[PDB]
Amino acid sequence: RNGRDSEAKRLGVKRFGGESVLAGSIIVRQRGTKFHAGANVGCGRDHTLFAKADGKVKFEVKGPKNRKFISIEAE
Amino acid sequence: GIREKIKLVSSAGTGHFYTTTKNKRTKPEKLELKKFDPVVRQHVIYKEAK
Amino acid sequence: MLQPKRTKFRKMHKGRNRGLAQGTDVSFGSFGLKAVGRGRLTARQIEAARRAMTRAVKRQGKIWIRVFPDKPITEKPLAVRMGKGKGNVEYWVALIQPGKVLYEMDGVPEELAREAFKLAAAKLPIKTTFVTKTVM
Amino acid sequence: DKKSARIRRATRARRKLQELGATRLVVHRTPRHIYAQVIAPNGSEVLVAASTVEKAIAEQLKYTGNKDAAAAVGKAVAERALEKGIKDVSFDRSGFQYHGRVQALADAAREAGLQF
Amino acid sequence: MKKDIHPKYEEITASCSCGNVMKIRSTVGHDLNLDVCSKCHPF
Amino acid sequence: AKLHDYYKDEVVKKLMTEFNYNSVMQVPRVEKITLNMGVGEAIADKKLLDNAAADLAAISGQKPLITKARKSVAGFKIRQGYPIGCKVTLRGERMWEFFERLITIAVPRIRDFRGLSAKSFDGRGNYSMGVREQIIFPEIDYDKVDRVRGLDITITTTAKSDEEGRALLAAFDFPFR
RNA sequence: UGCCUGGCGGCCGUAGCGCGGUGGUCCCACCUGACCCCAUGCCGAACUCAGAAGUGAAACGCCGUAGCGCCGAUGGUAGUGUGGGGUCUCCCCAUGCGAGAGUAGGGAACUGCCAGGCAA
RNA sequence: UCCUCCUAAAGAGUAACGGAGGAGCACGAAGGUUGGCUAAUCCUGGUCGGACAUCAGGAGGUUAGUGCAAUGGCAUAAGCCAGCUUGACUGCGAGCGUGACGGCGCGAGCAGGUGCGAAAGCAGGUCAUAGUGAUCCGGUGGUUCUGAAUGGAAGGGCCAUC
RNA sequence: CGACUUACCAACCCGAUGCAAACUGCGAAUACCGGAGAAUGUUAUCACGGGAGACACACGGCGGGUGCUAACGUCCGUC
Repeated sequence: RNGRDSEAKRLGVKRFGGESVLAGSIIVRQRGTKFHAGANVGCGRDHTLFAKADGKVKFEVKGPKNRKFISIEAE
Repeated sequence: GIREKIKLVSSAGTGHFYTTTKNKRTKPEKLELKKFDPVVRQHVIYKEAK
Repeated sequence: MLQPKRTKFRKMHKGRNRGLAQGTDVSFGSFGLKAVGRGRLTARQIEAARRAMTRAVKRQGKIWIRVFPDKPITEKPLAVRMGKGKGNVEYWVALIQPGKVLYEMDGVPEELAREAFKLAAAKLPIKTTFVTKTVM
Repeated sequence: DKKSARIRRATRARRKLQELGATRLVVHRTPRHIYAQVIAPNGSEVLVAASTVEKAIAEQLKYTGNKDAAAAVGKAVAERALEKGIKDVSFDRSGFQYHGRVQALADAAREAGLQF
Repeated sequence: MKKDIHPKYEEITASCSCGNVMKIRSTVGHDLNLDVCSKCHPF
Repeated sequence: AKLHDYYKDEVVKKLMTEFNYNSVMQVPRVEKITLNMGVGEAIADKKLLDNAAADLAAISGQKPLITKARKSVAGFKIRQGYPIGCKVTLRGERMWEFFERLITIAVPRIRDFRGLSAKSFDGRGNYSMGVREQIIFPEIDYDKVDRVRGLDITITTTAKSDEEGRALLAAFDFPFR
C-alpha cells in the first residue's frame, strides 16, 4: 500500500560564502531557520533568506546557542 | 468543504466588492469588516452579501 | 529464539557487511569465542550453539550472549513472481564481522571450556577461535 | 529572578534596534539613582551618559529616584546630546514599563530636543 | 485591590462564653456569639 | 495585624535567641497563605461552582479564582481548560487577620477534635492541612449551605528546612498533637 | 594607576554547575507604606509610585577548591580520491587526504566604552 | 493529482507493483499590533482524592506545546494570556529561486489610504512545507471601450467574480 | 490508629557490552558553488538563426533498492 511521494522542493543554499550577490537575490531556501538572517539580510515568510543590499555573502556562528547567521558586507 | 463563499459590498455607492469565505453554521451573523475601496480611495465599511 | 520486541519497522534494507567488529575483547567472562570469518547468524543458529554449551558445561558457570539478531530477513513464497512489494519477514539474523566475540563464559576450567566452545562452533556457519580474557 | 525576567523582556527590542543600526537611548531604573545612556549603533561605545548618582546633578533635587529625578536626568541627557551633535535616537525601555519614571524621563528628553 | 468585586470586610466585635472578647474584620454579618476560643478550651 | 505586632515584638527575639542567627532577617517568616478547593464534581453539575466559590469568599477576604485542569486525563473524564477547582492566595496584611480567625475561632470548633497534626510538612518548611466542614468558620449559618465538601489550607514561610518551620509554628502556640 | 561597584557590548561552556569563604564607605539587593499614578482573569505576588529605618539572611559580585560538565594533543586505527592486484558477495599494494572514540594534559576565563565611591 | 521522511551515494535532482504516513481543510478568529507569561516528567505535605483532578515547595531545563501526518524550525519565543483592531488593503515592484512550457514561489522599495504603540517600528493573512483543475461555453455587478446608414439598444471587449 | 521482615516479583537510575535506511551530543575523502593566478587547448564557452536524428539501450567497475548479498534477472546514481 506504499508508492506515494512528493515532488522535491529544491531547497538548500543557493549562494555560497564569498560570492557577490545583487539585492533581493535568494541566498538560502529552507523549511525552518537553519540559518538566521544577519546584517543586510531579510527573512521571508517561508524562512527564505534574501539579500537586502549588494555585496559579498558570508556565514558565521554567533549567539549563546552557536546558531548560524548569514550576513552581507558591501564589498 | 462546509465553508462557503460570500461577497463583501462597500457601503459607498461604488460597485466594488471583496470575496471571502465564512461558516454559516457557527457564525451566522453578518460580517462588517472595514476595508479599502479603490474606486473612492477611502476605507469604508463592507457588508456581507451573496 | 532471540528476537526484538515492538521494533520500529517491520522491514529494513539488505545493507552490507563491510567493516570490522567492535566488541573484540572479553568483557564479562574469562573465556570467549571470537569470530574469524564474516557473515550472519540466524536466531536458530544462536539458540543451537547456546544449547550445545549449556549441556556441555552441565549448567555449571555462566553464559553470556554478545550478539542479538535485531535484523529481519524476508523471503518470497515459492512460485511467486518478482515484484509486488517486499517479501514477508521470516527470520532474524545478526551481522558478524571478524573479531566479534560471540559467546562469553566463566566459572569453569580452561580445559572444559575449550571442548564446550568447540562443540558450539561446530554448529555455526563462520570460522571461530578460542580467546581468553586479557589483562587490560 | 527579576534580572532574568527583565533581560528576557528587553532582548527583542535590543535585537531590533541592533539590526536597525541606530543610536539608542538606554535607561536603567532602580529604587534610587535612575541612569541613562546613549549607545552607538555598534553597541561598543557610549556617546554620553547622565544620572543622579554624581554630585554635579544630585545637589539640587531633594531625593533621587522620583519623578523629579527622572525629569532632571531626562533633561540632562538632552543638552548633552544636542551639544554633542546627535539628534535622533531610539528609546529603549530595557524591560521597564513605560509608565512612571521611565515615561517622565522620556517626556523630558523629547521636549528638550531629543525627538523620537 | 480591585473594586466592587470583593465581599465587604467590615470590622465586628465577637465574644465567646468564657468571657474573651476580640475584634475581627470578616464577612460574618451583624453579630456573632461564640462558646469557645483559643483559650478556655480543652485542647 | 495584632499578631503581626506580636510577632515583631518578641517572637523575632524568641527566634533570634533559640537559633542564635548571625542577622535578623535569617529568622523564618510567613509571606503568604493559600486556600484550595478541589471540588472535582464540576462535570456532574457546573452550577455549584459559583456557590462553592462564594463560601470561600466568606472565609477569605477577597474573590476566588477558578482553576482549570492542567491537562486532560481519560481516567477522570476531564478535558484541558475545564474548571475543576478554585483557590485563594492572601498576603500582606489581610493574611494576618485570617490567621487570627483560623488560630482562635476555627481550630477549637473542629468536630470530634483530637489535635492538630505535626508531621504535615512538605520537607522544606511549608505547612498544609485540611478541614471536614465549613461550619468551623463563623460565616456559615448551617441553613444557607447543604454540602459536606471541605477545603485545604497551606501556609508557606521562608524556612530553609522543617526544624525552623516547626519551631516558628510552635512560637505561634500551635497544638501539634 | 589600583581595589571595587553599575550599565552597554565583544566573546561565547578552558567561559557552565557543585562545595567553602568573603561584601555594605558608595553602588546593588532585600526591605516600610501605598490615599493618589499603575495592576492582579484573587493577592503591592509581579508591575508601578512615595521612602529610607534596618540588613548582607536570600539574590548578586569576587576569591579558593577539580567533585562534575567542558576543551584536548602526539601516535595508532577506521574510512577515502587516483592508479594497479587478489583465494574478488570482501580485501591488499603505491601515493594523497585523514577521522570518531580514547589517552597524557589543560581547565574553575579573557577583553572594550561610560558612570560613581575609596586610596592614590 | 498533491504533501513529509527514507531509499538518494554530505550542493540540486534521481527509478522500482521499494519501505513508512498524510491532504481534497480549518480560522473574522486560530489574522495584525502592543503588553505580559514560560512547559513535560518526577519527589515531599495536604478532605473527599484513589497511580493519575486542584494547592504549596523542590529537582528538571523543553523529554512540553506548536488546529491536522511527517520533517526542519521555534526562548527575541513561531508556544500561553489580555487590550485595541482589520495590512486577510489597492496600484505596482528592483532583483532572484524553480520549471520543456503552461506556470509556481520569495521579495526590498515607491504612491495612495489604514490598524496597533509614547516612539523606534511591525502589518500586502496564519511557524514553513499538502487543502487543488487549464481552455472553451455561459451567469452576475461595474465601465459610452466598441456598437457594422444615423441616435440608441442588443451583442462583444476590459475589470471584479461564479 | 504505631510498625516490621523477606528464601520472593520489580520501576526509575548507576557501571560495562552491542545494533539502526526512515537515531545523531561527532564527522571525513570526493563532489559542487564562488574568487585570484601561470601554462596549455584550432573559442574547447555563451547567445541567436537553418536542418536533424533520438526518447527499445547493453555489458563492465564502483555506491545501492529489489531478489536468495541467485540469474547474461530487474530498478536507480556515476565513469
